[PDB]
Parts: sequence; structure tokens; C-alpha cells
Amino acid sequence: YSTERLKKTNEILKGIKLLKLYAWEHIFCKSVEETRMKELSSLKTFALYTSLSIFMNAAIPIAAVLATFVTHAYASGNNLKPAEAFASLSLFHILVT
Amino acid sequence: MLARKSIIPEEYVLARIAAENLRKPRIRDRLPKARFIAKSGACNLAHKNIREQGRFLQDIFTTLVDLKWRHTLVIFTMSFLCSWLLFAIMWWLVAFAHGDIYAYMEKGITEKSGLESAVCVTNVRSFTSAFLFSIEVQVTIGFGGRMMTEECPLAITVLILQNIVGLIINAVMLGCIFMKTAQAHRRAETLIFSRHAVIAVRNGKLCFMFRVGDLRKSMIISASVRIQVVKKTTTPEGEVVPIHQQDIPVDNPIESNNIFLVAPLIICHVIDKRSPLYDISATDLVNQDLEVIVILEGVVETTGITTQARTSYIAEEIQWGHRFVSIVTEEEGVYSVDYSKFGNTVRVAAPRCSARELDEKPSI
Amino acid sequence: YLNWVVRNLADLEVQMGAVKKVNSFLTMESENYEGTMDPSQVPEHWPQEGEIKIHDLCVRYENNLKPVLKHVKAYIKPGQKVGICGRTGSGKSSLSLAFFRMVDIFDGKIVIDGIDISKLPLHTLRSRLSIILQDPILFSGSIRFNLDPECKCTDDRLWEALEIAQLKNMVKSLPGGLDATVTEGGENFSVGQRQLFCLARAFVRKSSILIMDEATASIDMATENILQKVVMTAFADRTVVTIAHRVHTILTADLVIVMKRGNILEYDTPESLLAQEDGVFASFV
Amino acid sequence: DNMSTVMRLRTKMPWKTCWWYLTSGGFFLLFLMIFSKLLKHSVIVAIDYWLATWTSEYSINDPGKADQTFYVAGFSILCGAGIFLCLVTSLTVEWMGLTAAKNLHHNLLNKIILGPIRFFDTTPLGLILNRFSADTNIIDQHIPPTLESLT
Ligand SMILES: CCCCCCCCCCCCCCCCCC(=O)OC[C@H](COP(=O)(O)OC[C@H](N)C(=O)O)OC(=O)CCCCCCCCCCCCCCCCC
Ligand SMILES: COc1ccc(Cl)cc1C(=O)NCCc1ccc(S(=O)(=O)NC(=O)NC2CCCCC2)cc1
Ligand SMILES: Nc1ncnc2c1ncn2[C@@H]1O[C@H](COP(=O)(O)OP(=O)(O)OP(=O)(O)O)[C@@H](O)[C@H]1O
Ligand SMILES: [K+]
Repeated sequence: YSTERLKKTNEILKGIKLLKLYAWEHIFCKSVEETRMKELSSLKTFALYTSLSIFMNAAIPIAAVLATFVTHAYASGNNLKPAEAFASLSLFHILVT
Repeated sequence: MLARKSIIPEEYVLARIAAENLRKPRIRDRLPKARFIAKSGACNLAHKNIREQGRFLQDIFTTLVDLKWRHTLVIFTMSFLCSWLLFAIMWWLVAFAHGDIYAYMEKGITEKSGLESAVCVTNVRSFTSAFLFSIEVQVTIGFGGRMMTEECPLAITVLILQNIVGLIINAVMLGCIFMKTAQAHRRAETLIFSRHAVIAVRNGKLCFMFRVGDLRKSMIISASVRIQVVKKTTTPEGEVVPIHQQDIPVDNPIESNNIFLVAPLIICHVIDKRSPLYDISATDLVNQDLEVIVILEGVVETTGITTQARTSYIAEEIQWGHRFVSIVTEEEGVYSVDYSKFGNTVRVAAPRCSARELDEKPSI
Repeated sequence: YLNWVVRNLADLEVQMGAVKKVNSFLTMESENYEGTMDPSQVPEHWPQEGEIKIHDLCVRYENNLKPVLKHVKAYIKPGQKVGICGRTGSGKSSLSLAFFRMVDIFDGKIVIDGIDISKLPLHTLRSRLSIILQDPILFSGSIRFNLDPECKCTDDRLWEALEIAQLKNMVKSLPGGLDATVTEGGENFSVGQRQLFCLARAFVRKSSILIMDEATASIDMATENILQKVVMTAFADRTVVTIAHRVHTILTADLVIVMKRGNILEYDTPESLLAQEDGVFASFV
Repeated sequence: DNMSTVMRLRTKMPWKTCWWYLTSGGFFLLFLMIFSKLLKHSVIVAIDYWLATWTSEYSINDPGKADQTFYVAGFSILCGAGIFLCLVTSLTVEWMGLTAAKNLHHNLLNKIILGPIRFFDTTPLGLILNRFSADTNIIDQHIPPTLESLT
């Protein structure tokens, strides 16, 4: 849709003089405006999906940490010591990338 | 991280204004013409593929004798300090190995024993003492509270080594200091060169005059002037030498290069037939392959060291049609030189043609 | 994370330097579009007949003295078919510019029906005149809408006749696609289609006031098209200030300016008077 | 030409185009983004703080597995809040970018229309087309992710 809009804009820019004189400044601007609206209604989905990607990349590690720590409580008998918890958080941050 | 890995959007970025309209291609960014000798009187070429002759250990010494006074003092001090330290370590090791450190500790625990019959060096019991003993042997103070006994010959060997090394270092450092004292007037060069060289008219013929002067009070004995033109020339048989140096005579009533330089002087070369600059006109002296070198040589009477001062002029520096204002004007009862008017030039009227053409129709 | 900061900051610097171009563009503005609230709205019947001469036309559309007029006026009478003769001193810059006050009108303008051309909203004024291209200018999309998107009476009444009126394209009436057009191409017959489209646009609006220029070909087929146009466009009294590389404005010249070089002298007139006044320009070619 | 003018403008950021771009989608769509960003980062700090408190408070009393239910509840509620704020921030950033792009393009096209003939004739056509293609692409698909990553 961007290429279509660019072709229309070049067509309304190259032949500019007759357009300005013939009182057709707005007649060949509305077509580009409509194509631009089409472009945004096509780009909204791209923005949605990229935001979803950012969200997942930021959120999956914290959920993994939550599950891996809550699991120990019920799974195991004894209390958890920092020398393992913090090592494991550093390991998760190493593994994410 | 991975900025533009996706690489689809290209091949249709339209031409910029400077691209299509052709305003960018107006570069006008030519590199300057390569000089042969700089304005600062320093030749600047680039010799390459010279077979390296290695180095010699003599080069370190040659550098050592020629150093700034702010480095001679530092190397002086460092050499002496390092020598004292090295031999201090040797003396401390000798004391350790012979069993003198232990002996002194045991007989100073009950210090009433007071036994020092069998020790390599008396009263050396720690490393501080070894350092002080090495200081007293290298500098030859010799207080005598830490003697050298006749007990262990390794100590005598180290003593001989230390005396000889101290003598070597002392002799070398005195030699360096004396050499730097002998070269005490040898500072720098103070020959002043005019900045622009005019091409005036004098006695009906053109010239090529510049100005040269002194700053040092010491006279210059048997001064000599050489002037050369550097250009690429081709023989009729067609051999091209990229940089040919051709010598141009200097005007002098007895045809000699000897200049007597106390007050500033004007050095003229007259444009005759064989002159390289016979066929150059003022309108040609805008873009031209032309570099004129000037070399003045002599001996400063104080030091008696030969000095050579060079300079070079190109087409931009030459001021066709000017002359030099008189720097010298009499004071109340003594000649005077206003050195602020040294390189100042005045403008006068001279023919615009070349001497190539200025003597084919002389009555002009 | 101590590396992402510098890298992303430099990238953002480059991109902001990119948006700076748009920020620069939005600042500039010119060519004021407004209406001076003319009395009675200057009804369309008034700026649809004849024309009015500009008193002391001193157009300053440059930094140097324009060759078109150096305090030089003109005599544009009702039906004063005009012409242009010369190469540089005579041009269509002032004519086209001041046709609808397009390029820097300074000292007066055309007071048609008592109301000036300048004191009119840009829209109506640009839609109440005409001009010729002197170059084929095509477009994309079907030829149905090119003439006008609301020409319901003429286009319906003349389905293929409106295009045919200036020049009868027979297979346009029965084409592969109903009023289909070849985008940005087909310039050969488009040379005449330019005249046909301009005539249609200015005829449905019933304007008839134009300023032509620089016929590129002037071929025999173009001559027949010109004859048809004269039957249609130049049949009305209001005629254009024709210009061309070859001097063919003297067939029905009435009131023009002889501008061989430097300035323009408003002296062109009927055949004998044109030859006497503009003998140099008519004898150059 | 640098002239110590474009030189300084190269050594430092524009800082005024950036502010205009940031405040182009409105003013309540900006402080929302900063608010959500800061809250999410503070929460992500606080969850680690709480994890440290839980880990250190019961390091010694290994036989005594008491007070093992309050800590887990705190950790889980903090994790939920962090996940929600993460979900919020990306959507806010992309909404701001979308609105800013829309407004910029519409204003550019609505101000290019009222352009004098001297502007079009003097200015080469290639420059205008490059401005639309390059600036539209950069301001639509490139600035939001860069800004989000930087922040
Ligand atoms: C591992 C070990 C670590 C070691 C760490 C570093 C140890 C450093 C310790 C000492 C550091 C000293 C450095 C100080 C630098 C100051 C130099 C200062 O003397 O400059 C003064 C000049 C220096 O001329 P130049 O720049 O070298 O150029 C060379 C020459 N002029 C040229 O242009 O070509 O120099 C001169 O011009 C000559 C100076 C002569 C010195 C004076 C001696 C005095 C004798 C005369 C008797 C006077 C009475 C003195 C009594 C004083 C009372 C205490
Ligand atoms: C940064 O990547 C990683 C990060 C993490 C991990 Cl576990 C692996 C990688 C990885 O496998 N990386 C591939 C190697 C790599 C890295 C960085 C970069 S880069 O410097 O960011 N980009 C540029 O250099 N582009 C220039 C300019 C135009 C084209 C020529 C190169 C470029 C290439
Ligand atoms: N009064 C002076 N004292 C020391 N050096 C001088 C003096 N006048 C000229 N020079 C030397 O002349 C060289 C060229 O200087 P510069 O081109 O600035 O001016 P100039 O042609 O010498 O004369 P002026 O300074 O009057 O223009 C410099 O290297 C400078 O050292
Ligand atoms: K003594």
C-alpha cells in the first residue's frame, strides 16, 4: 500500500502546474489521503503484532522465574537459600538472550 | 542489537536534489600541489623500499649522549639508584647465605654475646643495612661501621664487581655531562626569510628579489647563497625527470655567492635568456609548475658549526609587480633597522608581459 | 545493558535528524489562499464574459527587470485575439501568470465587471479561466472522470461526442473497457486529447476565456483539430493570447504586444498593421 | 558545512525535533507511557527486593519451615503486577507512535498543497519524493521500536 500511495503522490507532484492552475489542488490530494488511510489501517496490525512481541520477550522470563520458584516450595521439603536463588536468576538472565 | 537485518526497502530511493540537478558533482576539492621543500625549510619527501640496515647497539649510546637536560638528569639519577639497589640485593643475599643474618639475630637476642668474628661483612643484619653498605661502596663514602672482612671470597668478588661498575657508570655520566657542557652555544638557527618574493624592474630589466636577515648577534663567516628552480623537464629525445633542479645565478658585481650579512639584504636574480623564468608572465603566475628554493650556508663565529638554512617559494607566494620598502632608515646619529617592516611589500608599476616578450619589442 | 544505551541513542539521533526535514517543511508557507469578500459574490455570469485590461501592469515576479513588461501595459479588448512573437523578450510567463494572478501580481489587476481579479477566492478564480499545456500531460484512471467528476449533463448527453467534438475517436466510443484509459502513456493521440479535454472542461463550465501557448507539432492532423476547435472553442468571441515557436497567431491577431527583446510594445494588430509594427518579429522567421 | 555550527549540531542531539515528536500524539498519551514504564521498572526492582528478603530471612532456620505461605503470596502478586505492567507498556508505546505518524503525515500533506509555484519550480522533484519516502518509512516503522528500546 505504501508503494501504491507513492505512485499516486508522484503522479500528483510531477504534473503540478496544471493542477494548481485548474483549481484541482484538493481533487488529487483526496486520493492520496484515502490511500494513506488504507496504509494506516494496514500498519495498525503490524504495530499490534510488534507490541505483542515486545511484551512476550519482556514477560516470559519473569513468569519462568515465578514458576521455577513456586515449584520448589510444594515440590521440596527444606527452605531455599540465596546462594541458589540468585545464581538461578543470573542463569535465567544469561539464558534469555 | 541487529539494527537493519531486514533489508527489503531500497533500490528506489529517488535521487537527491544535488544528484539529479548535478550540484554535488561540483567537487572543487583538489588536493594542494605537492611541495618539494616546505616553507619551514624542511624537505618533506617519502623514501620507500629502502633496505633496512638493522640497528646497532651504538645507536643507544648515540642517543644517550644527545638528550634534553630534562632527560639527562633523569637517566643520571635512575642509573645510580638502580646500581645501588642491585648491589644492595647482592649484599643482602650474601649475608643471608653465609649465615650472618641468623648469627646477628641470635647474638642480638642476647646482645651481651657481641660476637662478630666470622661474618662476610660486619654489622650487616637486614636489607636496610645492605642498602646502606652498597651506597657506601658505590659512592666511596665508606663510613666504616660495616666493614669488608677477609672471611668469605664471594664478598670480595662482589666488591670488585661493584667498584668496577661504579667507575664505569661514573665515567660515562661525567662524559655525557661534559659533552652537554661543551655544546652550550649550539642552540638553534635564527635566519629570517621574507614571505613573498617580488618580481620588480631594476635598471630596465626584471628581477626576482627576496629578503634575508639575521637575528643572532654572532656573525656568519663566509656566507653563501644558492638558488634553484624545481620543475619537471623533458629533453628533446624525450626523457622525463619528475623533479629537475636547475641552478640560477645570483646577481653580484664580481660573480660570486659571498654575502656579507649584518643588516638585512635583498637577493636578486635577473631574468636573462638562460634563466628558467625567462618565459613567464604575470597572468601565467596563477597556476604554474614552479618552486624556487633558496639555500644560505655559513659558519657561526661563536661555535664554528656550519649552518644551512633553506626555504622554498611557489606560484602563490610570488608577488609579481611589487618591491620591498626600505627597512633601514637613519636615526639621530646611528643607522637603524625597523625589523617590523621586514616582509612588508609596496606596490609599483611594472610591465605585465614576460621578459621573453619584454625584449623583443624593447621600447615599451 | 551498558551498551544498548549508546547504540540506541546514536540510532535515535540519526532518526531525529531525519524527522528534522519534515519539521523544517512544516515551518514554511506561502501562496496565500483567501477571498476578499467581493460584493454579491461577483456572480459567475460576470467573470464569464470578455476581459478587462490591467492598468499599469508592473509584474515583479523576479529579482531583475522581467523582459515581459517594464512598466508596459496591454490592450486586452473583448474578443481581442492576441499573439506572441519572439524568443526571449517575448514570453508567456506574464500572460499565464497574470491570467488568474498566479505569479506575483503587484501593480493592479484585471477589474472585470468592475471587480478586480485579485480580490477573489483562489478556488473560483482558478476554476473560472483556462490555459494550455504545450506538453502532453496524461493521468491514471479511466478517461470517464478526467474531464470533470460532476459533468453530468454534458458527459451523459455526449457520451462519446464530448471527446469526439474536438476530435472524433471512433474506437473510444466502443473500446475494450468503457472509457478506459492507459495510465501515463498513449501520448500520440493524447496530443489532441489534451485539446479535447481542455475544451470539454472549459465548455461544460461555459468559461471560453483561455490563454494558449506553444503548439508543439502543428501537423496536418493538428491543423484539422485546430479548425474543429475554432469551430468550437474560438467560435466564441473570447479568444486566447496564443503563443508558439512558429508565428501562426497572426491569422486572426487583434491586440498583442511586440516583444522582440527587452520589453513588450502593445502594437500588434490586423495583418497590415502587424506587419508594419512587428516587421522584425515577422521577418525573423 | 560544519563551520563549528553543523559541527556542534553533529556533536550533540537536536533536542528540539525530539521534543516535538514526543509531544505530537497529544499530551496524555505521553505521560501515560512514562508512568507505565517507571511503574513497571520499579515493580521489577521490588520483586527482586522481596525475593532477597524471603531468601535471607529464612536462610538460618532450615529445620524451621515456618512462615512459608506469606512470602509465596507476596512473590506471586508481585509477579502478576509485573506481567500486567509489561503488557501495558508495549501497547502504550505503539499507540503513541501510531498517532504521531498519522498527525505528521497529514500535516505535511495538508501544508504542501498551499505551496507557491516558485517553491515547486525551484525545488527539485527528487528531493520532495525522497522526503516523503524516507521520512514516512522512518517515522512509521523505525522510531517507535528504537525509542522503546532506548527507554
Ligand atoms: C627508577 C628510578 C626512578 C627515577 C625517577 C626520576 C628521577 C628524577 C629526579 C630529578 C628530575 C629532574 C628533572 C627536572 C627537569 C627540569 C630541567 C631544567 O634543567 O631545564 C633547564 C634546562 C633544560 O633545557 P632542555 O629543555 O633540556 O633543552 C636542551 C637545550 N636547552 C636545547 O634547547 O638544546 O637545563 C639546563 O639548562 C641545565 C641544567 C643544569 C643543572 C643545574 C646544576 C647546578 C650546577 C651549577 C651550580 C649552581 C648552584 C646550584 C646549588 C643549588 C643548591 C641546592
Ligand atoms: C549482537 O548479535 C548477537 C548477540 C547475541 C548473541 Cl548470543 C549472538 C549474536 C550474533 O550472533 N550476532 C551476529 C554477528 C553480528 C553481531 C553484531 C552486529 S552489529 O555491529 O550490531 N551490526 C553491524 O555491525 N552492521 C554492519 C553495517 C552494515 C552491514 C555490515 C555490518 C553484526 C553482526
Ligand atoms: N620582526 C621580526 N622578528 C622575528 N621574526 C620575523 C620578524 N619579521 C619577520 N619575521 C619572520 O618572517 C617569517 C615570515 O613572517 P610573516 O609571513 O608572518 O611576515 P613577514 O613577511 O616576515 O613580514 P610581516 O610580519 O611584517 O608581514 C616568519 O618566520 C618570521 O619568523
Ligand atoms: K671511615
